[PDB]
Amino acid sequence: GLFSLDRSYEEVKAAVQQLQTITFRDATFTIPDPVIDQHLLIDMKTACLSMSMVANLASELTMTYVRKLALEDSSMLLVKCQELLMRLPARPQHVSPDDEIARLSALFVMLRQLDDLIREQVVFTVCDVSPDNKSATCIFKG
Amino acid sequence: RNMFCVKPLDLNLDRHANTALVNAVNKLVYTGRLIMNVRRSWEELERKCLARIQERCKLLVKELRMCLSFDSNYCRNILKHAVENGD
Repeated sequence: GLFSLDRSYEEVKAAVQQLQTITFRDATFTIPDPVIDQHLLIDMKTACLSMSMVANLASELTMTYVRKLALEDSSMLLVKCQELLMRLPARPQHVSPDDEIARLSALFVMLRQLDDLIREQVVFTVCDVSPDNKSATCIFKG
Repeated sequence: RNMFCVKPLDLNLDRHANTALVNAVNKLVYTGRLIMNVRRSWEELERKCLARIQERCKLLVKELRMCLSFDSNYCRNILKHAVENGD
């Protein structure tokens, strides 16, 4: 839904083709009829709002952590991580733990708002399995 | 040395070393010490001037008192005014 905005129609088709297929737990599935409409539009709006608020709230310490870490650490996780970022001694310009606490407190609420739109409510929690995978015993919730 | 032409510009303090609080305190203490120094210098100079004027008046009155005459009496009566303020 987000990618469909302002992208060319043919590359939108290509992206939908590559995204619709999923490999999970050694099996392949494909989403039927991935139509873009009002129902996905409202979720896109809420996602955009939450991302705007997250970008606004985040402190300089949070933003600079990744950049500072790369100066002295080195790992596959980090190098694969920093490939996604735009390419650009010192002391922290401003230290204030109370402001940091309040800012993180609000940022958690915004992250929950962003998380909720992909989260699905848990209906069952399983602790047993038939060794043929046909049945299981679960606790119901919700 | 000369309190009338004071112009402070001297702070070469930098953002790298020392916290920002320390930097602010250093600038504040520079400004405050400048004010203190100028005020104390002026006060001391004024006090010295007052002492000189008062003792000159005393000596001149004592000198003039020995000759009783109208003009001398007029000068003495003028000099008898006490001086302890600019007014």
